[PDB]
Parts: sequence; C-alpha cells; structure tokens
Amino acid sequence: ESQLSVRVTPANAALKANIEAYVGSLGERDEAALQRFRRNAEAQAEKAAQALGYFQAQIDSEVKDGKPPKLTLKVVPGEPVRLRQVNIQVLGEAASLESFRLPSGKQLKPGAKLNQGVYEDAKRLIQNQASRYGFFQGRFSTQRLSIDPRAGIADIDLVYDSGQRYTFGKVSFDGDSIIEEELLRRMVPFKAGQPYDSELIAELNQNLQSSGYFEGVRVDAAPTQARQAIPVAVRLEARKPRTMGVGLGFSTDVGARARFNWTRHWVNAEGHSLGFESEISAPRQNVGAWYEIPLDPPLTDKLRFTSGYQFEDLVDTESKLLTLGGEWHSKRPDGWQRVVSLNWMREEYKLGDDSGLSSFLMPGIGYSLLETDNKVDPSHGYRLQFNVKGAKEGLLADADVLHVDAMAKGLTSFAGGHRLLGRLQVGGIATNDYKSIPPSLRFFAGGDQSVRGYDYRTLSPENSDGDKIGGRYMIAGSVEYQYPLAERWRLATFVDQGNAFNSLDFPSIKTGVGFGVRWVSPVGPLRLDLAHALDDDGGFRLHFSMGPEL
Repeated sequence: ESQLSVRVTPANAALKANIEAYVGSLGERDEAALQRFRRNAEAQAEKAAQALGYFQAQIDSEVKDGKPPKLTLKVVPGEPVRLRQVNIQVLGEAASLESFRLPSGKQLKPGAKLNQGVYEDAKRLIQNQASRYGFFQGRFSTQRLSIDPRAGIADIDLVYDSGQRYTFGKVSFDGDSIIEEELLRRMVPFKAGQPYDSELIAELNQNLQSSGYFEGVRVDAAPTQARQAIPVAVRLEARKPRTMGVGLGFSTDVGARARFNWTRHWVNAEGHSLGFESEISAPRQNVGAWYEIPLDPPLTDKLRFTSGYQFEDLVDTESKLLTLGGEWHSKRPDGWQRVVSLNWMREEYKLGDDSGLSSFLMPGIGYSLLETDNKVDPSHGYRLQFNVKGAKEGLLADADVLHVDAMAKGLTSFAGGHRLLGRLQVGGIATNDYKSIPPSLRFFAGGDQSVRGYDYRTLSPENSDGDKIGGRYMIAGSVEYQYPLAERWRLATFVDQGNAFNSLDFPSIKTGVGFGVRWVSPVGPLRLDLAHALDDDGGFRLHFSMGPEL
C-alpha cells in the first residue's frame, strides 16, 4: 500500500488527520497511477482544509517511486477563518424546556477558529433533542452559514421554530397475547395527555420485554396525526408457554456445578408465573419451585410463593433442609425493593457427630438497593442488602431466634482504567437455645467471596472435638484493586479479613493477602486468584470464580 504522507508547516495535528481522512487510501498504486491521482489528492486535501477553516492553504504534491511508493502532500495552512456573528436560537415551546441543551462551548463563541463540522454538530444536536422531546413540528426557519475566506469572516445563523410539543395519545395493544389490557396498561410508564418523551417509550419497551410474557414486542409511534396526540402502537408475540434451561459452572468452593430451570412464564390472564429450578454440586444439591402473582404496580409489586429441598455435606456438617414460604415484594422509586415474607423451615442436621432435628416459622423482611453502570461490565456500582427474621418458641418454633444479615458491595473506577472494589458482610444470630439452632442459621466465613486464602466455610468456631460447627456472629471485609493490562484483562491485588465466632469481644479476624487476574471470557467473567493466608498456619491457596463483580 503506497505510503501517503502529510506535512504541515507549522504542525497542526487536526489538519493533518483531516487531510489524511479526506485523501483516504492510495492503495497499491504505482508511480504513474499516483501521478494521475495527484489532482484528486490536492482537491481532497483542500476540502479538508476548508473543513477546518483553512481557506488560504498552499497545497503542493510530490511523487516518489520506491518500495512501496509514496506521495508527499505539503500543506501550508495560513491563518484560518474565525466566527463573527453567532446566533443560535431555539424558539417556540422548546425555549422553556429545561433539559433541551442549547449548542455551547468554546468552538461556537465569536473569535474561535471555525471548524466546518461544528455547525452541523450544533444543528444535529438541536434536531436530535427536538426529536427526543417530541417537537416533531420543529422546522428550521433559518439555516445560514456564511463564509468569506478573504478577510476571514464567518457568520452562523440558526433559528429553529420548534412549534408545539406533542403529547402521548392512546395506547393500543394487539397480538396473540392473552394478557388482559388491564395489566398491560398498568405497566405503561406514561398516561395519555402527558408530554412526549422517547425515553418513556423506551421504558415502556423494556417494561414489556422484562415481564417475560412475550418473545417479541413492537412498540412504535412515529410522529403522526387540533392539539395533536401521538398514538402508541404495541404488538405482542406470545412466548413459548414452557421453557427449559441448563447451565454449567465451576468453583474452588463447591467444585463442578450444574444449574437447571424449567419456567412457565404465563399460566393465566392475570399474569401468574410458574417455575422450577435445581442445582447440583458434589457438596450441595438443591431443588426449588415457585409461583408469582403480580400485584400493583405489576412490575415492582408481587407475591411469590416458594418451596425447596436441599442436601449439603460441607466441612464437618451435613443437612437435609425443607422449606416453604410466602413473599411480598414492593419497590419504591429509589431503587429500594422491600420483601416481606414468612418462612417455614424444617432441618435434619448432623453437626459433627451430633444429630439434631428442628423446625421454625420465621416472619422476616428485607430491603435491597442496587445502582449500576451495568450490566455485565460495570465501571462503578453499589449494592446494599439487609435481611432480618425471627423465631418465637411455642409459636411453631423449637427456640427463639433473631437472625440479622447484612451485605454491601461497592465498585468505583478512576482515571485511565483503574478499578477499586469494596465488599463487606456481617451477621448476627440471637437465641435462647443455641443447641436447637441448625446450621443454616449459624454463620460460616471464608472461601472465594468471603476471605480468600482459606477454604470454603472452614472459618467457624470448633466444637469440643475440633469440628467446625458455626458461629453466632460473623464478618468479612474485603478490598480489591484492578489495573488494566488489556481489554478484557485486568490485574488484581486484594486484602481480605474475616472470621465467624461465638463471642463479639473475641472476633479473631483472620487476615488474607492475595493477587490474581480477571479475564472477561466469551462465556462470562472469570477470576483466578492466588491467596496467601496470614493467620493460623497459612499456606497458599488457589481460588477460582465466575459471575458479575456485583
């Protein structure tokens, strides 16, 4: 490919890049072909100069045969054209719209060197926001750019009569969906007669998409239609009534792991949902079923009934756990969800060599918040989770219980690609009968997502015989720092501290030091860490994990 060369005296990288852009590829042209190509080359170059405000540029062209060949354009810019008059006006209703950005910046103040493209940028901005906010009757009354290369003067005149702002018309629903329009309309994030906003149409689209009820949605409403109302057309393609799913995963904690789901995304016209799910790992097997009923609002408020069975053989404990539950989800505009559920549990538990059996009916509630840059490659996000529950003995309970659990995950990124990670977890169980307290209610620490350097669930107080039986309280606190090595490749350096225990005064928090590497795989995030344990007899340990950072 015959080398093309741009020389600017005196240096102007923008001009050089622009000329290198309009000139384009020379290809594998020999000397002769380049000689034919010279006039085109100079023409393009002077277009680029005119595009940057440069109207008195001396442009000459050299051709030199070689391996490969080359053509040297000499540009000698001269002083450019600067703005005199700049009148950018948005009239009509839009004049009073808060979030309607007017064209601004250094490049549009009088005296600045004129770039050709900047004007069209301003125009595009105005029309893009016009279209975003439903100013479909917006017409340019004035579009004028005026340039005199001699004396170097340029005038801008953009007068934009926006006309009336449209509003949402009626919303119509068609398609082979059996979902009642009563439900569908309650997940429209706008009422008719409300000022148009295309991001509200987007919100409607994503709403309908997320309900799970369909395999396809057609949400459209081009400017159409005397106040002027924009009708909104929604068409729905019913999803396959049943669906199967299988997933594979691996971990240092539990080893090889399999997930399965069997979902029924709509059972009836009221939008009820059915589900089954299971997971298989060497140290843990579980099966679960669920039923959901949308309340009001349908998307953020719902009832969820659940059941489950789980076998677990981990460290020094075994457990067969049966559970039933009713849940009430409601989410406020913050991003805070509140789950209010009642759970019943019956635990078959072998702790070390001591066999227990106990039963519980615990009223509990939870709140969750999550704000992310999202959704598979978050640049910063915060997750906050809080769950508490209780057992009143006599009232279908073998003991009292006060199970408090809290978890936070933070991420921030600074500058040219650095990431800071923060995790904290804490939990306290209270009771008047610890022996009656089953494993699921006791607290375990350590492992990949807790305190690296230590194997899964090995941080727990020991019993008389040295078997890890579970703590009354626990904590973890972790921090991770990532350095960009490549796209999809980050470096990691982390500190971890944690330890579960029976006495608040003696936490004995085990420290963990370690470094690893994160790869975004074409199957998902992968994290391979190498952690040195600082406490007890702290050898070295390899941790592996998959999933989102938050």
